[PDB]
Amino acid sequence: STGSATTTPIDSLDDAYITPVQIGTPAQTLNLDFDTGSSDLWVFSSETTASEVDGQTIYTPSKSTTAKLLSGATWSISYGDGSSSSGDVYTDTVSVGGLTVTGQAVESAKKVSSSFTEDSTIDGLLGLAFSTLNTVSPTQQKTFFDNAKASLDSPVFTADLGYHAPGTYNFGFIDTTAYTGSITYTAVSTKQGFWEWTSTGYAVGSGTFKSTSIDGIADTGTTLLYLPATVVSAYWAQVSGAKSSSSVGGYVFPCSATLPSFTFGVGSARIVIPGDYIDFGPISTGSSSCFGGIQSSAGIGINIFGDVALKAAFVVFNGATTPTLGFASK
Repeated sequence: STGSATTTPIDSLDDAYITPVQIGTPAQTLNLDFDTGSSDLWVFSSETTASEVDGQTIYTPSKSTTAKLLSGATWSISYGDGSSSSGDVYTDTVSVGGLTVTGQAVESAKKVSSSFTEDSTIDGLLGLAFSTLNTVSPTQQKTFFDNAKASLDSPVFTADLGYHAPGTYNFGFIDTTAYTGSITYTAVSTKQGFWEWTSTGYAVGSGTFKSTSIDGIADTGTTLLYLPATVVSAYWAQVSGAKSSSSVGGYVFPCSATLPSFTFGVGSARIVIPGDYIDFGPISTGSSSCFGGIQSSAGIGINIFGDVALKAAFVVFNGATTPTLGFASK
């Protein structure tokens, strides 16, 4: 089997991407944030504290003839950005782009933090990291991909995120029309539960490539590119007037600037992030200070190849017995 679904930016800055997901019988379609940095499929629901729901579409398990309470199971998750959610668990039928999993754990939120409430466009998350990170207790549950894997034509999914435009998540096949040149595959460590890999270096604009190992994670659920302070300083030094602002929370730059590109290495291959992808617009409405899309990972504890990086590539998440990651230009 295969599946193919369009993923759409939630706003004009590509702050996140949403993908429609069918849950239950008859189908209830919710727009979920596909997150290769976590491993829970959770949704706003009829059980979510009413004051914490503001415009989201909810899953109502009592209206699904295939929903079953997973007795005694609870979940609770906290994300890198400080947001969180928790609740109980149902199993139900879940379909993405024509690919159907029966008995998928659907984690129903009883509580969500303010950032989730305040984002009316995201109805929940669909985790695509390794199932070892799943938070369901006392019986850990499998991701949608893990459940689908054996049925797929090939044990892979691909992320093809757009810049200020829709893109695609495919399951079970590689669309050879969706990228240019070849896909370069690179080793993955699953030791931390992530799609963790090692970039071979970087360049800023038209500058020379610096060969240096950068361990980090391919994370579709993180907006920005978080890299070591040395790398980030080298990038922003090429933008007149750019500075790190403790008050704002990262590097900012004059909105009048033209940003240089940023290249990262994948083995001997190179992925080029155009300068415009690194512009996250005014820090507040009407400001001429703009927020940067490349930020320091110092004190995160891990480097994160988030959407800024991934949307410059066609990315293969290869879930073979020994997983790997593939990157192509597009």
